[PDB]
Amino acid sequence: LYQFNPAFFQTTVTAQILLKALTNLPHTDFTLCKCMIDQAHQEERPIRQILYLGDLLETCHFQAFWQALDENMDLLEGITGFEDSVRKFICHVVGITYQHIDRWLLAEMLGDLSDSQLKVWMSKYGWSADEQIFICXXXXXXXXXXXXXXXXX
Amino acid sequence: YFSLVGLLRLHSLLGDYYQAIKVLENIELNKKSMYSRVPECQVTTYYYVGFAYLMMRRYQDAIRVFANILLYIQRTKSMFQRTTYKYEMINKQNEQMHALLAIALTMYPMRIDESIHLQLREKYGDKMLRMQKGDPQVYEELFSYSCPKFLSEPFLQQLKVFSDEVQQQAQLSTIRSFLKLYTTMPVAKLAGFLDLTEQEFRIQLLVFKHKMKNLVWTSGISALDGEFQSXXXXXXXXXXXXXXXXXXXXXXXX
Amino acid sequence: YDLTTRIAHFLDRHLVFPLLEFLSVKEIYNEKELLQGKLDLLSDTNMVDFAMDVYKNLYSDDIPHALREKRTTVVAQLKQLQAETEPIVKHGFRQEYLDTLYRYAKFQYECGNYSGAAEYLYFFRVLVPATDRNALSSLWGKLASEILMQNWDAAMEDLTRLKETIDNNSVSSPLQSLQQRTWLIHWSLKGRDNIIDLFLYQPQYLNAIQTMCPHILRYLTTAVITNKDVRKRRQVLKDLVKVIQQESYTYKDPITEFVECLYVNFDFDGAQKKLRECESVLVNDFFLVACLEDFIENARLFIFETFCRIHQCISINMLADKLNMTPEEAERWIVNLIRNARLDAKIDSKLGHVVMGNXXXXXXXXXXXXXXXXXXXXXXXXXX
Repeated sequence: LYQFNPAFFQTTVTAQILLKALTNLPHTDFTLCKCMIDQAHQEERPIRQILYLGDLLETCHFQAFWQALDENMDLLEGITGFEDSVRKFICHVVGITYQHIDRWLLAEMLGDLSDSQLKVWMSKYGWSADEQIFICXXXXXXXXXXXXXXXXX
Repeated sequence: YFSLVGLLRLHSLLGDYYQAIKVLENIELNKKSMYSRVPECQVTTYYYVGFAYLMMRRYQDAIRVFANILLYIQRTKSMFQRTTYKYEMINKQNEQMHALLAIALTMYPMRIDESIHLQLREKYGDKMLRMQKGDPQVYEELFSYSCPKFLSEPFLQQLKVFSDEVQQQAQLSTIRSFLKLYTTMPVAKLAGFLDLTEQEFRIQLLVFKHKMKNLVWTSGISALDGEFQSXXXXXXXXXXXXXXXXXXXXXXXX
Repeated sequence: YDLTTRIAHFLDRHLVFPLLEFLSVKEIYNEKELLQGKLDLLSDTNMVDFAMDVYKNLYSDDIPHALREKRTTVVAQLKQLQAETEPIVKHGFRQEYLDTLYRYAKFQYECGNYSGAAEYLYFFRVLVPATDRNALSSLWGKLASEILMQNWDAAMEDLTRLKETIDNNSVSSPLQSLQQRTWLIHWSLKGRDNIIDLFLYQPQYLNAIQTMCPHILRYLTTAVITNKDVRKRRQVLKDLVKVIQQESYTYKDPITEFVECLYVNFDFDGAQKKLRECESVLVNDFFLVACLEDFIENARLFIFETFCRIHQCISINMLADKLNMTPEEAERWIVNLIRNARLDAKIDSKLGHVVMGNXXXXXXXXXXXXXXXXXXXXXXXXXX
């Protein structure tokens, strides 16, 4: 509706839609929303900034994400569970890309959590510390015969 | 159907991606009516399909539709030759479509084909060489110089978005091409190779990121040591034997 | 090596004196040979600036008669030429004017004022009767003066003006001369991979003027050997070992010949000992001096690569002991080489163990097989 009726473009609603889309990664939500916003609008504040943050998440640069994330950002205050939703995506990626992982590193990637908070996420996905946090004939013959015959022929 | 295709194209030029995709999904209709009425209409439909594929993450569907509209190099590397029946202006449009397809085509497989395309132009051949080189610095410069081609409406393509996305995928492929195959790899060798990539810190990050993608597999990454570790076979062999037989059959039949 | 023969060997005046002054400045201030011969040689000519330098300490004692005569004869010659050129500009003949420009060039050159020698040398451009002789010789001159003023850019420029010029004769060496100048420019400007291509290309069989016959053998040889990035197996084999013509130059300096035979034959220790031996002499070479450390290091890196690719696992300590060069030094060299990314050597000095690597493996071979199958299929399609 905003793309088709430009005068109605609402910055806050657009930003919330994009942020909520990010909370739904690894799904394609965030990418679909981008398909629905033209270049001019993507380049405007704070849409540009939000897309930049999303980019850090998509490219899985988690440390950079948390660093660049203005924790006290206005738009984030009303988006309930935003930070934890992001963590779910991170744990989704971690469960796929690591066999074992340093306890300190995981807490960093999850947004510099206390040991107590880290425990909450390890518990949620069933990860445990080890040494560290524990995370994780006849037919063939016939075929050859045929192939051989074909070759001979 | 032609009205739908034209309308969809208009929407795409001034229109949102998903609605156009839905129109394309309705849009396909028997080949034969189009073939009887004119040569060109089929080519236009193929071009539309290619555009949808380009909008779509997969380049496979568009690769087929474009080749049918225009001749394309086949799997098993045999030339695909298109009919010249369509009116010359239409044929020129088809050639333009083929030029567009190269972008889809490069993603589909391999490797350095421009034989159908004119030898003299460096616009496409140069791009092919840069991809072969595996170094961005040449790739980036190719975009920079042929900035004009990308632009060709300006609002419709304000930011060059698609080309940049494509280039970033293109940069990743070469690293996967080493594709591990080593049980255990020295860190320094990896650093030297990852150093070439623009970010210095990417290998600590760039290497781990690659693992997340899953194009290439890294073992022992993030280790204290710091050195990466890196029936089915029978099936593969059987597959090869099959291909050999197929080639022989075609030879005999010929 | 004896100086008499070296100085004697090079035809060029700049080599004759500039080389002596280099050897003197380059190695030891104290040694007599660089200064005595340069003194005596300068006193044979019209340049009092060089003569003045000789007069200065570390130089032969100043003589009043030598300077006054040179100086006065110069004043006279300059007046003469000035007039003659005045008159030639005013008989309206191109050849005479060209000679005057050339003669002012000669006069300035011998007088040691190089900028002017160049200017008046190229002023003969307009009055050239023909490009090939009037113009190409102008080139040879700008080339001499540019080499001596140390701008090798300009050398390449007049090399492309000369060899770009439409009339070329196969029989004439000047091809040879220009090859030598280009080679020299490349060498002065990783490995160039141009210098060697040039030097290796031909021998006139006539005096170089620009390059010592030994100089071409050594420059070609070392530049080539150090071109790992550029050099083909042929480049080691095709353009040097198999190259019969270049053999002529090579037989001139046999230590270099054996150095190359050693490298090509896989005895890199022998090769590097030759190099260590010659290093002190090669640091005396006026053109080579600046590149010596680079070329030798590159050769060492190439040798390591040859050793390094052929063995999956290496006993580094044993290699250092069995190297014929000190193990610690070898380790240090390897460490220096590695960061550059020249070597993919996986090395811990302390371990003394070195390891370089060039279902997964099985899949690799399978992949290759599939690749070939694809090509075959393509051919079949083409046939159809």
